[PDB]
Amino acid sequence: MTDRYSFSLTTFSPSGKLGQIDYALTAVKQGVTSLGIKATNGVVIATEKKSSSPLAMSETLSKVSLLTPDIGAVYSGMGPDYRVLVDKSRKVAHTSYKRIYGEYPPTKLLVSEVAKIMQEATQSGGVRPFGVSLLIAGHDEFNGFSLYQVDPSGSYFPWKATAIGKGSVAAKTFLEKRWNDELELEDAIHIALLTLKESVEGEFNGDTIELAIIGDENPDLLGYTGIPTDKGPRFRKLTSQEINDRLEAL
Amino acid sequence: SDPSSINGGIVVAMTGKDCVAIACDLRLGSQSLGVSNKFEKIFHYGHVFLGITGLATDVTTLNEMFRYKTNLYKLKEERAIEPETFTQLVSSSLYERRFGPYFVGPVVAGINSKSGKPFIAGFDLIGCIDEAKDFIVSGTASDQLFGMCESLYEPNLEPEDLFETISQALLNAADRDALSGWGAVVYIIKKDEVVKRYLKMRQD
Amino acid sequence: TSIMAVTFKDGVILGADSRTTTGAYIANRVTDKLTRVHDKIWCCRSGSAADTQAIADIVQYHLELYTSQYGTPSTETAASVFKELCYENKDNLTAGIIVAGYDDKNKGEVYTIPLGGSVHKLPYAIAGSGSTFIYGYCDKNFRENMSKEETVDFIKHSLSQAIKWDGSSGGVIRMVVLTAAGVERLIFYPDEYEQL
Amino acid sequence: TGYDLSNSVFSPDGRNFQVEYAVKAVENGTTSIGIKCNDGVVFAVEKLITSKLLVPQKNVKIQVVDRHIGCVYSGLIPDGRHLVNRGREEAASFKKLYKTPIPIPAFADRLGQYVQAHTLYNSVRPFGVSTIFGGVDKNGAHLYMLEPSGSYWGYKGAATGKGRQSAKAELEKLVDHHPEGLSAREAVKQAAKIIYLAHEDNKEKDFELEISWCSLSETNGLHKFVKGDLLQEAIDFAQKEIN
Amino acid sequence: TTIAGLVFQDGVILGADTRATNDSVVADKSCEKIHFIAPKIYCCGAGVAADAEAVTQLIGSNIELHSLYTSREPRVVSALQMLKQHLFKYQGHIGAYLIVAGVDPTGSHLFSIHAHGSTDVGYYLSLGSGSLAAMAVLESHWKQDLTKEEAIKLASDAIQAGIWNDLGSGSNVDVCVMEIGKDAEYLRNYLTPNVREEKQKSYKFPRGTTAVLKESIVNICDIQEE
Amino acid sequence: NNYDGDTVTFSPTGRLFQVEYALEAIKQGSVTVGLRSNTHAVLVALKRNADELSSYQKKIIKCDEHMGLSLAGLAPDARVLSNYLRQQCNYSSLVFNRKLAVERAGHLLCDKAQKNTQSYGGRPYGVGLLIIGYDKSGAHLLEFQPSGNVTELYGTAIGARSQGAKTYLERTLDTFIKIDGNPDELIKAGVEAISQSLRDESLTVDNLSIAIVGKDTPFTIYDGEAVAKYI
Amino acid sequence: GYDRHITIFSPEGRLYQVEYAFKATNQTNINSLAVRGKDCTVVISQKKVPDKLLDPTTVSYIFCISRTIGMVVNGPIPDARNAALRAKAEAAEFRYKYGYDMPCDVLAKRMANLSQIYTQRAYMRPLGVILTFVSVDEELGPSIYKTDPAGYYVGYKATATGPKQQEITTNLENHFKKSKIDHINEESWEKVVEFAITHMIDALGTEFSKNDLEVGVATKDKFFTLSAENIEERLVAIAEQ
Amino acid sequence: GSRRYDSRTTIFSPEGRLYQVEYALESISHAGTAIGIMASDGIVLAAERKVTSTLLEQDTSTEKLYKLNDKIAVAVAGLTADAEILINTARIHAQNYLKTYNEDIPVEILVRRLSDIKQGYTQHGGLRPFGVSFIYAGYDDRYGYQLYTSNPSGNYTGWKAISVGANTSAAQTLLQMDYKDDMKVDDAIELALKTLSKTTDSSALTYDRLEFATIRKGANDGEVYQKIFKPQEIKDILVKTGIT
Ligand SMILES: *[C@@H](CS(C)(=O)=O)[C@H](Cc1ccc(CN)cc1)NC(=O)[C@H](CO)NC(=O)[C@H](CC(C)C)NC(=O)[C@H](Cc1ccccc1)N=[N+]=[N-]
Ligand SMILES: [Cl-]
Ligand SMILES: [Mg+2]
Ligand SMILES: [Mg+2]
Ligand SMILES: [Mg+2]
Ligand SMILES: [Mg+2]
Repeated sequence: MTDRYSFSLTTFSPSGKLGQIDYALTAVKQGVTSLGIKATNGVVIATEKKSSSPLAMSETLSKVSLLTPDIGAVYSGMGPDYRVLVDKSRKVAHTSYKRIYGEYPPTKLLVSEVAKIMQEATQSGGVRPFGVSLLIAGHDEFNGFSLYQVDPSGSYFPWKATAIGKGSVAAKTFLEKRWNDELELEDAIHIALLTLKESVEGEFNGDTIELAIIGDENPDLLGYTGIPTDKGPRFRKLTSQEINDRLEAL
Repeated sequence: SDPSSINGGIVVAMTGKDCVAIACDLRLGSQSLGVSNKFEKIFHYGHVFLGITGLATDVTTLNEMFRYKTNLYKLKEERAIEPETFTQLVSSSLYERRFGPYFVGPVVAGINSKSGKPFIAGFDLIGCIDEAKDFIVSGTASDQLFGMCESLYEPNLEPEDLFETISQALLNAADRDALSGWGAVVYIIKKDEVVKRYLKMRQD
Repeated sequence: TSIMAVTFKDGVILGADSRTTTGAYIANRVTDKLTRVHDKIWCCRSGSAADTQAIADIVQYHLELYTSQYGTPSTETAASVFKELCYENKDNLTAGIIVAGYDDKNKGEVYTIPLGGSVHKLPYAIAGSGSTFIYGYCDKNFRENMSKEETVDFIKHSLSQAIKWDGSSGGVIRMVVLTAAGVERLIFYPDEYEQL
Repeated sequence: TGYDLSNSVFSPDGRNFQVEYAVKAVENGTTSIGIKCNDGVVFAVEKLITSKLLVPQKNVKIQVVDRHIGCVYSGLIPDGRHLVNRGREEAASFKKLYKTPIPIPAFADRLGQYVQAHTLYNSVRPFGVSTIFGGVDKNGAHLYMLEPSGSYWGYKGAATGKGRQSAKAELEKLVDHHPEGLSAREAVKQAAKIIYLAHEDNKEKDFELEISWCSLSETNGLHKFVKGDLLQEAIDFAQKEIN
Repeated sequence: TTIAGLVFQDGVILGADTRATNDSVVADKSCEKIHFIAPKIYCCGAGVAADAEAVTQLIGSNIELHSLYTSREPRVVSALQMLKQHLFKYQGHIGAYLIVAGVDPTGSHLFSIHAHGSTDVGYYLSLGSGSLAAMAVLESHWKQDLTKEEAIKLASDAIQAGIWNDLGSGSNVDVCVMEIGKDAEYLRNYLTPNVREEKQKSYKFPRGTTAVLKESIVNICDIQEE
Repeated sequence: NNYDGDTVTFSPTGRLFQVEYALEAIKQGSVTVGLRSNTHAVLVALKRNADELSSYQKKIIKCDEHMGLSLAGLAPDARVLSNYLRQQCNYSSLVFNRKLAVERAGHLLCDKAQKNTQSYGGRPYGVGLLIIGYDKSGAHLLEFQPSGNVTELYGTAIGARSQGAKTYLERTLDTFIKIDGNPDELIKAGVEAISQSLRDESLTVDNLSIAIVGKDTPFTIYDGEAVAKYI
Repeated sequence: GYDRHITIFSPEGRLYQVEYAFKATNQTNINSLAVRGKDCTVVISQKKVPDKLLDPTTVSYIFCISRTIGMVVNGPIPDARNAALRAKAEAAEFRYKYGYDMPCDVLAKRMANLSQIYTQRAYMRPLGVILTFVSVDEELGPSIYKTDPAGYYVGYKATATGPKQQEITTNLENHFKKSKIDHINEESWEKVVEFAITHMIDALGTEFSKNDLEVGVATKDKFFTLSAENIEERLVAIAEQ
Repeated sequence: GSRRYDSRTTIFSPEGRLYQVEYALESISHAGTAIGIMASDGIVLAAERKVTSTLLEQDTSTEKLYKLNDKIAVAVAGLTADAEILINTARIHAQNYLKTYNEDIPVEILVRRLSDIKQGYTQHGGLRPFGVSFIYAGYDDRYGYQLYTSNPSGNYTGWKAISVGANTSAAQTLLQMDYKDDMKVDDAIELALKTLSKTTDSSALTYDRLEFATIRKGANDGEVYQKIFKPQEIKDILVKTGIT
C-alpha cells in the first residue's frame, strides 16, 4: 500500500529525446482538431464535438471551458487529462493570484501556472505527462487580447492564430492565408468556421461544433447590478442557434 | 508594553486635484528616550508610496517584504504594480498573520498610471482596508491628525496648496504628541513628478 | 432551554421550547431545538448552540454513511455516536443532548447524554436550564404506556411550567411525534399553554 | 509476456495473473467447508496429521472474530491469520463506534475491501487463502466465502481447498434434499461426513476433524467449538457413512 | 454596526450602515458591510471588520470554484455551511457575525451566523451593536407577504433606528435586494441622512506659511536612460 | 526461476520461492532437538564451530523464567525473534501480571514472520526455532518455520540430518511422554535422539548444549562440564 | 515492453493498461441498460446465479449510493465494491460540507477524476469497471451518467453496457429515432421498467424469468431496487399484451 | 515491486560519466544557438529562436532571454519549461539576498546557487536532470561585467565570449578568431550577429527569428540598464550591421 514510484518515468534517451513527451504529442495528434484565432477586438476558440454515441448528450461534455471571467480554454488529445487541468487551472487562479491581489490573473500568468503543472508531470516521480495540448484565449487590462498554446512538455507560445490535433498542418496553412492584423471578431469567427469545416467529416452545425469568444464585457451575464467597475465576463460560449445563424452566411 | 506606542511616529496622506500627498515625522524612540531623528516611515515601490507607523522593527520588516514582493511582481507581470492592487497585497499580507500580527498602521498613496486617478488607503494591523476619498491618518497622534484633517481639509486642492494643508496637519498634530516630531517629510506626488520636502519643526 | 423526550405506547415524542439567549437578550425567540439526525431518530439540544449543531451535523453525516452501507441504524447506535463525540471531546464541549427514536422492533426509545459524555437509557428524559423546575412535576405525573393525547398533554403541561419559571426558556413549545405512522410536527403558542 | 511477474498488472485478457497464482496456493491447501442451517452456521476443516508427534486437538485452525463470527480458511495459514487479525480490528472499531456487534454482511465487506486492496499495488502480494466465514446477527444466519481477488458471495453451503469438488457435490445434494432447511445438530453431522468424504483427495496421510458452530438455539448466537460427546457423535456418523 | 435582513413576498433583503470604528473614533465614514459571495448571495458583516471581510472573501472564492466544478448556481446553504464550519473551527477567534441571504434554485433564504459557529433561520434578523434598535423596529412593523416597496422601507427603517440611537452605528444606509427570477440589485448609499454641513471658514493657508529646510526631486521611474 | 527475485511474487504453481530459500538456510544449520513429557520440556542442540581455534556457536536463548528456544539457521534472525519474544513475555508480566502462554507466543511469532512474506523490500526470516515452555496448561513444545507456520508437538528436530532424530522420537513417543518428575531421563532421551542425526562427529563437552524447563524448574541452559554427565 | 505493464504512453500514444481494464469490464458476461421516464430513471441488469450453493439475494451489481443516487456496475465485483464504497463516502462527505445532496452528475465527475488519477499515477492500477450512475436530480431531472477506466464520463438519454451493448444500443437508438424525444413518455415508473425489460428482450433475443433480472428505479427523493416478486408482476404485464 | 521500472537517473557509467547529463547535453545541442559576448563597457546576449512560423506572435513571445533581476539576465538553450522552473527559483534567491543584506546579489553567488540545484538532480532523488544550459549576463560592483554558463551537470565557468546550444563548436571557433579584449559593446553586437548568421541552420538570419539583449553601464549617470530588444529594434540592428 505504498507509492514506490519516486523516480522519473520520463527520461532522456541516447539521442536527447524525452520519449514520454514525444509520445504525449503523438496522442495530441490523434485528438480532434481545435483552433484559435486572435482578432483586434477579440479572440475565438473552436473545436468539433466528436460525439462517442448518438444516445450521449454532447451538451453535457464541455470541450470549451471558462477558466476565469476573461480567460477560456480548449484542447486536443485526452479529454480526462484536460478536465483535471481545468479544475487545477481554475483553482490556481484563486490560490496563487486572486486571494493575494484581489483580481484575476492576466492570461500569460495563468498560462504560466498551467505550463508549470504540465512541466512537473514531465519531471516528478511516478507520473506520465499530460496527453493534451491546450489553447488558452484571454483578455486583461494591460496586455489586451492574447492566445497561447500549451504543450505536454510545459512549453507555451503566443499565437496570432493556430490549430492543434488531427488536421492541424492543413488548418495552420489555411489560417496563414486568411489572417491579417485588421480582423474584427466577426471576421475571425467566420474564418474559424471555414477552417474547422475542412477537418470535420460528418454533420456540421451548432450541435456538433463548440465555439467560444473572448470579446466585449457582458454586463447582462454578470447576475447583479450596483458596482460600476465590475462590467461582466469577456468570455462567452456561443449558443447552438448563434452558430447556425453564421453558417447561413458562410 | 503596547507595541504600537513604544517607538512612536505618524503618517498622514491626502488627495488633491490630480495629485496625492503623503507625509510622516522622523522620530524613533524607546518610549521617553529619543534615539533617531532620521527614521523615515515612507517608502516607495515604483510609483506606489507606502507609509508605515507602529513598531519600528515591523516597519523595517514590512518595507523589506513589500520591496521583495513588488520586485517579483514586476518581473512576472512586466509592469510596475498599481496602488489599488498593492492595497490588496498589503491587506493579504497583514491578514495572513491574523493571530500573530505585525504591529503597524500602513498607509498607501499613489496615482494609477493608466486612469490617472488619485488613490489613498489605510489599514489596521490585520489588514482591514479603509479606502478614503479625502484623507488617511495613522500613528500615535492619529486622534490629533483626525482633528486637523477633518477641519483643515477641503477637496480638489492644487499640489502647492495641498502641501501647506498636509504639512500644517502633521506639524500641529505632532506638537501635541510626546512620541512624535523631531523632524518631518512631505511627498507631493503627481502623475510623472514627485517632490520631497523636509519641514522645519520644533525639536522637542 | 427546556427540552424533554417521552416514550409512550405507539412510540416517542420530543418536546422543546424555542428561546435562545445571549445573557438576558433573547437572540432568537423561534429556535428549532428538535433536530433530525435520521428519518426516525431525532435529538433535543442544550448547552452551546455552536457545539450541539456541530455535533448533530457530524452525527447526521455518520448515520447517513451508516445507512448507505448497513441499512437503518438503531436509536442505540445513534446515541452511541453522539456519546463518542461528547465523551472524547469533553474538555472542549458544552453539550447536553437527548436522543429519541422509533424502531419497529424496539418501538420508542430515549437516551440522555449529559455534560460528561455518559449515556443513560430512560423511559423519559428532561434537560436544559428550565428542567430543574419540573423534576417534581414530571416524576409525579409520568406513567408508562400513555396514549398519544396524554403524552402531548404531559409534555405541554411540563414545558409550560419550565417556561413559566425559567427566564432562559420561552416562546413556542415545539414537539415532534415519532411512530410507525411517520413523523408529525406540532406547535403550541403562548396563549394556549400559559393559561394551563 | 511478463504480465504475471507483478501484482496489479492487467494482462491483455483483463486478468491479474498474480491473483490467479494465489488461487493455486488455496487449491493446494487442506479442505475446509461451511454449512448454513435453520438458525445458524457450521464450519468444519480437514487437519492433515503430518506426523504422530503432532499433539491432538491443539493446533486449532478455526478462529473466532468478536464473539459471534467464525472463520475458517484453506491455503497459506499465516495469510489467513493476518486476515482474521484485521477482521478483529474491524469488528472492534465497528462495535466501539456503533455499539452493536458487527453484522455479518458488514463484516464480509470489511474483509472483502482489505483483500481487494492487496490486488491494487505491486508492492504487496495477494492473499493465499480462501476464507469461509459467517455467524448469527439481528437478521439471522449468514455464510460467506471470500477469494484472493476480494470476491465474496453469500452461500447456502461453501467449500474450498484440495477436496472442494467432492465437498461441493455433497453440499449440492443437501440443498436439493432439504429445501425447508437443515437443523444445527444435523449440519454438524453432515459437516463431519463431508470432510470425511472430501478426504479421499488427501488420502495418503490420516487427518483430524475440527468443527465449530454458531446457532441461535444451540449456542445463543455465539461461536463455539464442537467438543467431546457431540464431536464424537459426528465422527461416528461420518465413519458409518463412508463404510 | 447595524446590519439587518428580512424576507418579503418573492425575495430577501439585506441592510447595513456604513460606519467603521476604532474604540470611540470613526475610522471609516463610508464602508461596505454587505459583502459579495455569489451573484445572488450576499453577506452582512459585523464584529471584527478584517475577520468579517476575510471570511466572506474566502468562502466566496470557494463558492465560485464549487460552482464551476458542479456547473450549478451556488446555494445559500452551501455558503452557510462553509462559513459556520470555518468559524466553528476557530472557536470565536475570528470575531465575525454575519447575516447571509440569497436566491438560488431552492428559493430565497435568510440566515444569521455567529463567531463560534452557531446559525439561525429567520424571517427577520439583526446583528451588531445596533441590533436592538433595529429589532425593535422589525418587531413593531414586520408582517407576512410584504411587497418589495414595503420591505425596502422596513429594512432601511431598521438600519436607521441603529444609526440614530446607536453610537457604534452611523453615516449612510446600504441595501441589497435579492428577488426570485431577477438579478440581485445592490444599492450602496441608498440613504444619505448624514451629509456634513458646510464649514464656517476655509482653512486654506497662504503659500509659504510652512517653513521648509530642504527640497529634492524623487526618482520614481525605472532607469533614466542614455 | 523468474518468480524468486523477491518475497512479494507467487510462482505459477502458487509457491513463494524466497520463503522456500529461507527454509533452505535452516536445513544447512546445525541439528537441534526438542521433546517433552507432562512435567518437563527439553531442548538439546548440537553447536557448530568454525574451526578448532574457534568457539562453538550458541544455539539456545532464554526468553523468560518459564520459556526459551533453540535456533537453526541465521543466528542474527534468531536474536531478533528471541528479543521480540522477550518483550512480549515481559509485556504480559508488566501489564497483566501474567506469564505468557506458550501457544500465544507461537501465534505472535507466526504473525511477525508473516508480515515479512507479504510486503516488498523485506525478506523472510532465515531461521527455524524450537520453543519450549511450562505455563498454566503444563509443558509445551513448538516448532517455528519462517514461512509463519508454528506447530505444537510432543517432540521434533530441525537442521541438517534432523530426519534421523525425528524418526527416533516418532518410535519413542509412548516412552518419553511418560517421563514425569525425572529431568535426567528426559534429557537422556533427547541426547539419544540427537545422536541419530550425527555422522563422523560425536557429542563432546563443548559441542553439546542442553536446556530444560518444567514444573518446579526455571528455564536453565547447561553448557561445558555441566553436560559431561550426559555424554 | 514495460509500457504495457504500467500507465505510461506507448509509442502510438496509447495506455495499454487502460485498454486492458476495459476488457476486464466484460469478464462477468452481464448486460446492463438504463433509460429515463418523465418522473423516473430505470436501470436493469442481467442476473446470473450459476452455482446452486450461492445465496441469490446477495448476488447483485446494483448499489444504493445515497437516497437519491443508484449505481450499476459492469465488471468484477471486488472493483465494483471498491467503487461503491468510495462513491458512498464521497456522497456523504459532499452533503456534510456543502449542505445539499450530491447530484448524480457531480458524483460521476468525481469518480471519473479519481479514475483519471489511476491512468496518470503509476502505483495505482485502473479499476476494471464501468459505473452507470442514475437519479432524478432536483435541478436536471431524470439523469444517467456513466464512468469508465479511462476517466471519461458523459450524460446519456439512455445507455447500455456489457458484451452485447452494441445490440442494445442500436435497439434503443432506433426507438428514439421514431419517438423523437429524449425519454420514455410514460407517467408511472412501472411502465418504464416494462419498456426497459421489453427492449432488452428484443435486443438480446432471450426470454427472462423473475430470477434472471435485477432492477433499480430512481424517483424524486429516493432510489430503490425491485424484489423478485415486483419483477414478476412486471413480467406478467409484458406477457399479457 | 517498483524497482523493475527505475531508469536510475543518477548513476555513473563504467567510464565515469553521468548517462542522463550526457544525454541532456545531446538534447541541448539541438536547441537554438545562444551567444554571450562580454565587452569593457557592456555585455551582449544574442539568441536564435527555433520555431519559425509566420503566425507566431513575436512581440509578446519569450523563449530565450529572461530577466532575473535589474542587473542579471539569462539566455536559455534546451527545454523552455525546465528553464522557467529554474528561472523562478533564481528570481527568488536574488530577492532573498536583497532582503537579507540590503544589497543586490553578486552575479557568481546567484550562478553558484542555480548550478548547485542542477547538481543535486544528478547526485540524488532519482529524477531526470534539467535539460537546460544557461548563459548568465550580469553586473555587480566587485567584478563588473561577467558572463557565465551552466549546464545540466551543475558545472559553471566564466567567459569573455561563449555559445550554447546548436553548432557551438563552429560558433566558438568564430568568436575565438574575432574577439579582442579592448572590444566595445557596438563591436560585440556585430560579432554576435555575424556568428549566428554563419552558424545558423536556416537559409537566412531575420528579425522574427532572434531574441537580443544588452546590459550596459551606459545609462544616465553611471547606472546599469538591461535592454531586451523589441522586434523592430532587432530589425534595425540587422540593417545597421549589414546582414539584411
Ligand atoms: C461594526 C461592528 S460592531 C461595533 O457592532 O461590533 C463594524 C462592522 C464592519 C466594519 C467594517 C467592515 C469593513 N469591511 C465590515 C464590518 N465593525 C467595526 O467597526 C469594527 C469594530 O471592532 N472595527 C474594526 O475592526 C476596526 C476597523 C478599522 C481599523 C477600519 N479595527 C480596529 O479597531 C482594530 C481591530 C481590532 C480587531 C479585533 C479585536 C480588537 C481590535 N483595532 N485596532 N487597532
Ligand atoms: Cl475531483
Ligand atoms: Mg512632540
Ligand atoms: Mg522632547
Ligand atoms: Mg419565560
Ligand atoms: Mg496506473
